[PDB]
Order: sequence, then C-alpha cells, then structure tokens
Amino acid sequence: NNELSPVALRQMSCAAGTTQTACTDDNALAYYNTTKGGRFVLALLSDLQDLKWARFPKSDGTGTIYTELEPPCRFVTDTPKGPKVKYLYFIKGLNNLNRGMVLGSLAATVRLQ
Amino acid sequence: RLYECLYRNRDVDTDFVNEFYAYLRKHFSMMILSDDAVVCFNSTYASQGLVASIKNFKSVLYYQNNVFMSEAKCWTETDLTKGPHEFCSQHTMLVKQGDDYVYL
Amino acid sequence: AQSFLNRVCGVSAARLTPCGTGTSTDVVYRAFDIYNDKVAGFAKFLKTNCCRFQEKDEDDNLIDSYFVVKRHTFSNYQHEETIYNLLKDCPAVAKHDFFKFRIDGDMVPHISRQRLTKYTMADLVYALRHFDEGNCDTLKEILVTYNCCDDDYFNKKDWYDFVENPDILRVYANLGERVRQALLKTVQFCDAMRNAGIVGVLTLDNQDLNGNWYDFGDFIQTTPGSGVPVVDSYYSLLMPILTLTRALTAESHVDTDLTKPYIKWDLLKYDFTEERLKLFDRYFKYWDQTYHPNCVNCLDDRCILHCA
Amino acid sequence: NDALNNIINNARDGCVPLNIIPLTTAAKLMVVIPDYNTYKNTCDGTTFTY
Ligand SMILES: Nc1nc2c(ncn2[C@@H]2O[C@H](COP(=O)(O)OP(=O)(O)NP(=O)(O)O)[C@@H](O)[C@H]2O)c(=O)[nH]1
Ligand SMILES: [Mg+2]
Ligand SMILES: [Zn+2]
Repeated sequence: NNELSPVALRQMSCAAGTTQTACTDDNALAYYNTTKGGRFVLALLSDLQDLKWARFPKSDGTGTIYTELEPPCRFVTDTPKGPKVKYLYFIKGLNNLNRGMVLGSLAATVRLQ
Repeated sequence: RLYECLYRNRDVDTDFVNEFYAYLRKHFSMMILSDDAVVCFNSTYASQGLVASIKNFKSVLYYQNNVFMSEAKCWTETDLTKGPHEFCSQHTMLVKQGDDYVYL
Repeated sequence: AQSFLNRVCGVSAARLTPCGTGTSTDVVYRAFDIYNDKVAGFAKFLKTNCCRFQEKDEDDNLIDSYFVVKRHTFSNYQHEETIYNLLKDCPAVAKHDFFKFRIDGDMVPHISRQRLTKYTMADLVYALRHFDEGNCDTLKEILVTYNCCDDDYFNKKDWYDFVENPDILRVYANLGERVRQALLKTVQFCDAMRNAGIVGVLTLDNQDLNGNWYDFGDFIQTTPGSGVPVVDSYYSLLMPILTLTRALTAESHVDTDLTKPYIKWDLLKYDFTEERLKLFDRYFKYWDQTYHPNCVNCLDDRCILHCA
Repeated sequence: NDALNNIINNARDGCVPLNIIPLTTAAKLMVVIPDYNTYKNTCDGTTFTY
C-alpha cells in the first residue's frame, strides 16, 4: 500500500482568462490546497478552450495574484446535462504528485467515459 | 507527517520543523565538539526504536560515510552518577567539593 | 488438492515445487514502503497473502523463478484485470495470470504471477541501507545468488569492512548491471503508464531484481496520453545505492556494453554539458524538478544541493 | 614551448584544463617505483611508453 490521496480538499469558482486583463470574473472550477500558511489553488476545470492567465485577490484585498494556465487536458463527463466537454488546466509548474491528487479525486467523484 | 514532509512535499514546513526540533531536544540532549560527541537520551524510547540508538549510527555511517563503526570506539553508560566514560580524552569523577558534589 | 498445481503452471514450464504446505499461504518477512492513511515507514512487515512455488530447472535442480499467487478481493480482481489488459504490451511488465479456483464452496479469485525472483529490489535496498552484521543473511543470499561471490568468501571474518578488506567493493560493483537494467525498464514502465492514461504511484517493492513490475492494485484510470507516474520515494530511497555498486560504470564503454573498449574522450574537451542532460533524460526522465548542469544558474541553496 | 601554443590554439575557446598541459608538453618524465615487480611492468628496458 502506497495510496495516492487519502481524503482530499475542496473547490471554489475563480476568475481567469487569456491574458493579463482578460480575467473577467468567475470562469473556472478550482481545487485548492487549504494549508495553514494560506490557500494554494491546485487545479482549474474549465469549459472555455484557451485560457492562459487566472487571478485571485490576495486575502488582504490590496494585492492580487496571477497564475499561468498552461495548456489543457481534454475530457468529457457524465451528468444530467450529458457530455460535458471540459478542459483541465494546471497552474504552470505543478509537481506530478499534485496532478495525481487532482486526477484521483476527480476520477473518484466525477464521472468519466 | 514526517514521511509526508520528507518525500511527498516539496517546500519547507517550518511548523513541523519546529515540532521535530522540540521533540529531539526533549528526548535527545546532545553535546558537541569537532566530532567528539556526547548524547543523553531517554531509554524507554530507544529500546522501541522511537529515537536513535548505537546501531543506527553504525548503519548511517556504513551507507553514507562509507566506514564501519567498530563497536569498540563507541561506548554506552547507564548510571549517570558517573559521567561519560570518556569525553575529550578525560574521565569524569563525582567527588565532594566543599559541601556539594562536583564532576572533575 | 493437486490440480491447483496443474492450474498454476498453466501453459509454461510445469516444473512446479510447492514452497508452501498445501494450498495455504506462505508467511514471509519482506521490506515494504507502506503509507496508506494510518501508517508510514520503510520497515519489514509480513506477507501479502502469497502462495509461492519454485520452478525446477532441467536435471531437477532448483532455479530462482517463482509463481506468486495471491488471494485478495473480487473488486480488486476485476480492477487489476482491466489495468493489466491496458498495460500488457510493455516489455517491462511481468506476465500475470488471473484465474478462479475453488477451495471449498467459493470460486475464490487468484492472481498467479509468473517467473518472479525470490527477492525484490526493496529487500536489497533495505538490507544494504539498514546494515547489521549480526544478521545479514539476506544480503549474503542476495550476494551469492547473482554470482557476485561464493560462500567461502564469508568465512574470511571482517569481510564487510571497508578500511580493512578493501576488496569488498569489487564484490559490490558486480551488482551493477542488474540495477542499471531496473532503471532502464522502470523508465519504459513510466512511458507505457503515461501513454495508456493511468495514474499510479511507484514503489521499490514492486520490482523483481530483473526489472519487471507487478500488482497495480491501487491504480486508477484517466484519458490516454495523460497519465502520471509518481516517482519520489522510489528514486530517492534508491539513490544511495548507485555509488556503492557503481551503477553507471557501463557508460564509459564504446556502446555502453561491458565487452567493449573505453570511450576515448578528447584531451581538451571539458564542457560535458550535453552528456549530463542525455544521461538525465535516459535514466531519470520523470524527476519533475529542473536539473541545471551548471550550478551557477541555480536559484537558492536547496537547488544547489539538488543539482550537486 | 611551441607545443603549448599548438595545444592552446586548437581549443574551441582558448581555455584548456590544467591536468593536460604537462601531459602533452612536458619534456621530462619522473617515475617512482616501490619495488622490482612494479619496475618490470613500467620501466623495463631503455625505452617505455607512457
Ligand atoms: N520477489 C518476491 N517478492 C515476494 C515473494 N513473496 C512475497 N513477496 C512480496 O510480495 C510483494 C508483491 O507486491 P504486492 O504487495 O503484492 O503489491 P504492491 O504493488 O507492492 N502493492 P499493492 O498490494 O497495493 O498492489 C513483493 O514486493 C514482496 O514484498 C517472493 O517469493 N518473491
Ligand atoms: Mg496485495
Ligand atoms: Zn539547480
């Protein structure tokens, strides 16, 4: 036994877009790492095809952080809506282990075909 | 959490580094010079492998320093009333000075 | 009864010798790398429900090759069936055999592996990283079995020492090629696992000493071309070995073969920046951390450690 | 010597390692032999190649 992810973390919708100011508003579904030293976003599930720059205002509100959404990962899901053609973007510079946790939790609780 | 922070994670976890340092200094008191060491440890833990022992330094020296620690250069004492068997090439004696007891 | 032995051998080499008792399991003492949700460590646990049979070579002597049939769980049975079906065409995957034999009133499922080696790689890594001359029987057996030495070498007391008996390195270095092969096959394993769309965590006790891999019981599926292997305990625990056994000595030969002359580098060439990257890309391809051949480009001290 | 010029001018940059300058330019070799057994496999006869 070497188990990938024993219990996982949560998700919230966040803002993202193509370029620096193209981040309009909530257009993503982001899994995040809730560490005591701040929340670290893990992954971005999107229904738009080409995003490259996501954003979230820092906890004090004065500052905001930008994340480069590196090239996506196609898949489709099962829902009452039917096929959901979605793309998985990871923050650029994601270690393999975090990709593993994201994909494990997704495939465990999100239906794929 | 030790295995977690050791292999899984990638950056510092100064909370857990502080925690481990506290555990160590609470169960593994130490005294150092240039390679001449003395270690006072809780024993009802080292007998269960919860802290270091004298075989563990042998194993570590073996696979990392690439030498064999012959068990005739490292000693081990059990009655602290007599101090270390040898430190800095001086033996320790508990004698009566004035009214109290001192180590020379 | 006995037809169990007839089912296990299947199609290949029915020279079975029971190494257990009957159809009952065989308790052992092996080095695992458990981390589930309640226990971590790198310590010797005890048996994964394995019945083991040893294959007879010709002339009825015993040879190092085993058929380790497990007895664990129908859901895991079908799960492993699917992953193996996806993962079979790789050369670095050891041929499973999923069957269903009846003991009393239950078609209990089995996973009868094929042509294994008595000791995995985790046993070598453990027994060499946790050395204790008081009981180093496992190291003795692993050394003698692969023609590195002979039992008469172990009567020369103080054989393990490095200061005296400096020849012991020549005994250890002869374990070189095998470890190299493991690395190579492991690389290919990762490739298959990525190209099939599989999420999996790699361990050292999932590898017979030949190089093969087995028992993907804790894997999951994704879309093809988007798999991920997690190699961070595997490589890191294995690192202190590739200098005891000089694992890369077969890289100064003309075509990386032990029966060739040495590559004669030019006298004045000093850069050696592309050779390092080629070696990294061949041996450590999924070490997902930038490796700078020259440390002048490093970011902080920890990256300097990681590149030195 | 001129051999130093010949060995440096052929470097891709002009920086040659230090442990190859005496190797390919020194005009005199010094051997030290501990015993005759090593003498026989190194410096036997009036001429030898190193
Ligand atoms: N090489 C070898 N290993 C054996 C033998 N008998 C038992 N084992 C043990 O059986 C293990 C097989 O791996 P196993 O635990 O079944 O699967 P796993 O990949 O390690 N983890 P999981 O059970 O989650 O799939 C080996 O690593 C070894 O520790 C034997 O004869 N030879
Ligand atoms: Mg098992
Ligand atoms: Zn670096």
